[PDB]
Amino acid sequence: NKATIEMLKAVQPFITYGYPTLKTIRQLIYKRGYAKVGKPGAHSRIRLQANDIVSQHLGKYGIHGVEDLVHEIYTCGPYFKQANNFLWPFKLNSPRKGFTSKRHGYNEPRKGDWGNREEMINELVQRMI
Amino acid sequence: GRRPARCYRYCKNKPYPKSRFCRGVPDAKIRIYDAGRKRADVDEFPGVAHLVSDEYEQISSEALEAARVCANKYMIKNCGKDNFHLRIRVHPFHVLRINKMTGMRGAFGKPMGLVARVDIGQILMSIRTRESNVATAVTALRRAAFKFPGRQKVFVSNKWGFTKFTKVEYKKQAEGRIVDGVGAKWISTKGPL
Amino acid sequence: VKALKNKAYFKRYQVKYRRRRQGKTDYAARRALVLQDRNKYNAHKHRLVVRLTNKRIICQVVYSTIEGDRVLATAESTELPRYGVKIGLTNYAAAYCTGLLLARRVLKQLGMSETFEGVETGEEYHIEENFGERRPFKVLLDVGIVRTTVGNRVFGAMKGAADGGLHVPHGIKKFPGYSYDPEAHRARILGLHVADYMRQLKEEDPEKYSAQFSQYIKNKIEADDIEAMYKNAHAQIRKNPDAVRHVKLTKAQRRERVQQK
Amino acid sequence: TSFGKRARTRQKFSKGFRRHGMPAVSRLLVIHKKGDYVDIVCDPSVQKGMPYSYYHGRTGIVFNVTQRAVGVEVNKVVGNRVIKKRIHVRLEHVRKSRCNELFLRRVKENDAAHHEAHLKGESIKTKRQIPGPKPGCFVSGTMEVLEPAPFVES
Amino acid sequence: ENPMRKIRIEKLTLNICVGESGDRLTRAARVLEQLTGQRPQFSKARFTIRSFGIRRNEKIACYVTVRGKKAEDILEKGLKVKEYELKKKNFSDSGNFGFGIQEHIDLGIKYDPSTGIYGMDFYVQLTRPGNRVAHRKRARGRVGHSHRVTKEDSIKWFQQTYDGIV
Amino acid sequence: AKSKNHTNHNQNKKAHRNIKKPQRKRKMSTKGMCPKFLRNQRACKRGMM
RNA sequence: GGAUAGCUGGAGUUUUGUUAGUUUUAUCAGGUAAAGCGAAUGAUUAGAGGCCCUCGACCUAUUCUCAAACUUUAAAUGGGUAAGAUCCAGUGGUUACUUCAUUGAACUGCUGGGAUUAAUAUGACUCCAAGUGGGCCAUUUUUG
RNA sequence: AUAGCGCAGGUGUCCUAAGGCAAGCUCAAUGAGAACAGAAAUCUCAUGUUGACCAAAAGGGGAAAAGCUUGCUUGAUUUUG
RNA sequence: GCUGUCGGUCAUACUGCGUCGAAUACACCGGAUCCCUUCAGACCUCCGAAUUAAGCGGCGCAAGGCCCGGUUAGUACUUGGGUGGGGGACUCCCAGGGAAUACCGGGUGCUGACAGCU
Repeated sequence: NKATIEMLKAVQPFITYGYPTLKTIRQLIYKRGYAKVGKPGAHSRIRLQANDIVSQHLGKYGIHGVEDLVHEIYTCGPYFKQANNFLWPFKLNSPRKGFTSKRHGYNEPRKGDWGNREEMINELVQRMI
Repeated sequence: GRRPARCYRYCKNKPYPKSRFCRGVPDAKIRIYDAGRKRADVDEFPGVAHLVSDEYEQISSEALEAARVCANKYMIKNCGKDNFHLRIRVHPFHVLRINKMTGMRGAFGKPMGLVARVDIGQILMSIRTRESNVATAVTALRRAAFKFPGRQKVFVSNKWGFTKFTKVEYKKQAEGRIVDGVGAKWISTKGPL
Repeated sequence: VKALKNKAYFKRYQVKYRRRRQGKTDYAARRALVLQDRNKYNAHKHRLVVRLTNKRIICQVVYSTIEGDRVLATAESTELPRYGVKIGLTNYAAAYCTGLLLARRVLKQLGMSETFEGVETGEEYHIEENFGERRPFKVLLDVGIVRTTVGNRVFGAMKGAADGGLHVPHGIKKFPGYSYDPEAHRARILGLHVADYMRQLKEEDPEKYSAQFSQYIKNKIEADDIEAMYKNAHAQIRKNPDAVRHVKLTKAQRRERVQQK
Repeated sequence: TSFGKRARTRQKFSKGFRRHGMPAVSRLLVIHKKGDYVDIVCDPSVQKGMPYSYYHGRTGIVFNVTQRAVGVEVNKVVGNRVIKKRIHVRLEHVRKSRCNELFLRRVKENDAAHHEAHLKGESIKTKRQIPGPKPGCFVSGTMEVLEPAPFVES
Repeated sequence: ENPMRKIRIEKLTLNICVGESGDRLTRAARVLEQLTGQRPQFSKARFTIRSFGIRRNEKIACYVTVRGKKAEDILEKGLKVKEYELKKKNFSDSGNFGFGIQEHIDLGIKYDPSTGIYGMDFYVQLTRPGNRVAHRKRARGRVGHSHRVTKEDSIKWFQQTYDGIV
Repeated sequence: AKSKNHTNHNQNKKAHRNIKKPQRKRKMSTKGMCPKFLRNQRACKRGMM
């Protein structure tokens, strides 16, 4: 939104963000996809091994399979907020070839890291898997 | 015994000028700012060279007095008394404190003397003169730079006398918008009539 | 010398509102009248507005709103040629007759005519009367910037309203006859001081009696006849309500005019 | 330092420029029902009933209406907690708030929108939309070729 | 409105200014009483001077204001002392001229024992009709520049009326 | 042997550790309302019993 | 050195479409940074044009440079309030208050309309008591 | 909200009016005028956005007033929240 | 299209100077016996009815002022980041917000209630 952009201005130098693709979304939810399960208080963080976990929690909204998440995130459906907050945030390992220099922006000609890369976060995150 | 002027280089404090609150008046050493022929009209003396600071400083009143007496004496020998105007543009209004000799307590101090604050890109001196000269008038302000602290670039501007107008834009004079000494005044179509 | 009214004088210069500049409203006295507390919320404080112009006496009931003031019913002394009284429109008698003629057509508008007959002359009166019943219609008096002497015409029109049965709050102290004498006030309502001046002046002079009172000679009204009119006007009133260049130049047109000059 | 009812007021209580003289009469004819929002701005022209300096420019709820005053509940942080404080104030020093007036308009349209469906089966889900991303179209006009600028001193 | 634009004498004011308060002053007030037929007011000192020799609020001087029908008779007999002659200085910028006289003893009345000897200022005003508009309470305003009396307008009046020379 | 006169350091951090907001309640409290008004709310409430 | 509040622990409960050191939407308050002096106030350089000079006078239009205890104007960053189930509308009653008046006002009975009415995240009193009340440093702001 | 033996100053009072209310009036200053009279007395007109004055420091505020002048008075009273 | 009374915004509405205003109407204006006011019927008050000159209204002015926009300027300044630069004073890049005079293009009003008039 306009709201969620003006939040990200305040955080920029602790963050590297940008626009995903259908490859990197599929790779995240298959390889690193966990799902939060329980009442307010304790949710458990469960591994996505079968569709029956997804089915019971999001079967209100469509969204019976794991592949119907990938549509709802990539397209940004009407039920994005429900499907995103189902997913426990992803826990990526450190990138295989390293960062450049986390002081400086991805812009600047010192080739740093923080800030938003329009597309090139896809090349980063494919190494962090 | 006044201080060394390394003590009062930097603009550390807020301006503290001579007012009803300050009361201790030490009086300045420049009470003569303008020099050479003051009274020449604008149609004479088209050429010009400024002396411009690149550095954010204080400059003492004595250093301004020293520098104008340097520069106008170089004019008198080379190009005569009566083919130049030399303005000092900067004024010293900031008043400067000394504590002199339990160590503190009475730390706030009396007013020593006067000093002028100076920006980056700010104009200190300006010699207005004939286009014949100029090259002599630059070397008058290479001399006057040595009396100040820090560095000052010397800068031949493209402008007729002490005006806004470019010396291209002055001569297109004939049509008669322009008509006073040290100040070419623009006649407006604004009224009344 | 430096001379009057600099360029920088007009920069500083605040303006008074406009009806102070025009010289009409007192905004000091306006703020006192228009306030009606905040326990009342959205009641409307009515006020009688008596204004003495030349040749004419305007009389209005008015409440205030945010957009502007709002008139409930007007009255004029130029109406009174309807109800018997031909001439003498500016005087104290006509002021009483206007304030009475107003006060009926506040009540007739609301539908409150049979209640509040009031008290028909010149004796003192407030409305404490009528008990266990609907309270009389409250209305203040705004003089404006008429300077407030003993007598004047405005407290004529105040006493006209009190006869009519509008609840005006008033002390007695700025009536004529003051320590108070009621029958001296009766002389001013019925126009007896006007007749007594004509009675004094006619035996003295013909020339003053022609010069003044020329309309009285036309409309054929004698010194004896005056007290009959303003008495008989009242009964006529109380069976009655009311019953009906250069222009600007453009900037193309302005630079045209320069090259003429 | 020094503490007084009006310390450091100077600029804060200044009348304004060319704004001198008493309050106008139309601002004095505003009504304030209890259960209503008001911003407390104090004008130094009237010294009777002016609120304390801290409350100046604070929005809060009218709880009482005295005859020549308005009881406003405002709220105030004191380290660890907010506390709702009850301050009377003269009529001139209160403005009508305009903070609620989008929400007040909104409900009249929104409640009427839900009302009028009836048998079509409502479920409208009436909601503001925050202006995020734009969709795409072709665009075409006159062009200019720019380049970066060489330095000039002047 | 050529008939109503005619000049007329707006008012006449008379001012005796003395040393001290006492039987000096109240004697001099009785001169303006028997001349005019009106009791004077008494002015006071606004602040100390000391070289002349008065202090704050001493009650120094007196004056009186006369208007209409009486005011023509006092002015015509007053100018008979001066023999119908004044100066260029005497006429002000606003139009309202004036002059001085010594000796009320030779301006009617009688020299007396304890009335004594004084002079007076003798100041006039000249405006047209419609000068109500400045001074009235309701609906004030300036009398505008066309209607207002100049210096040179007042001289032409004084040449005709009373046969004066400037 | 001075010593520091005053400080606001670590005070925002202390306050935010716990800045409690009073719970909202239906029906406004009447403390400090007009006595004339609150007389007629008692006379009101009596008349419907 | 104490007392007092805060920070902390423990012991009990109440309780889950309510909370927020955040933004957005709409609305207010403010007089710092800069800017200003051919705008007031205060400081200030230069000449122009207004019985024989004469620098003066003062005025009129310009000009050089300024202000923690000057200001027409005026940012960024911060601060307030609001964004519905503790709501909205319709209609009757109570009242020593209020009104010229069932006119209002506040409180109440009933009858409709509406389930989360911006974004994102997320379950939210009472008692008893400890230690502590010498602080120091860094980036930016800043006083002697 | 915010410190220092930071900066510029102030208080331990004064007043039955300098309290209260209403009415009338407009102030400092400048300009041109009037016997004795001027650079300063008093009177008159014109202009006068506050440049005066409001007991006293400094700052807010004030023009048919909050200033000045007159009239009548004691709300500088009582009961406690 | 206008005039009056009570107003709203309170200079686009103020100030200066100059020309023109049908009809009501405001107004100047005539008088001092009573009501009432003073040195003074000028103000005020009362009783009147034998000229648009002013007030008042419209319009003009290469007018001042005021209001509005464009320049000035993505400049000054500034929030977050920097094992950036520089001996310091200060300055640059990245992610953001963003002024004010000077100076010339247009303006000089709009308006509610009530009673009347080509």
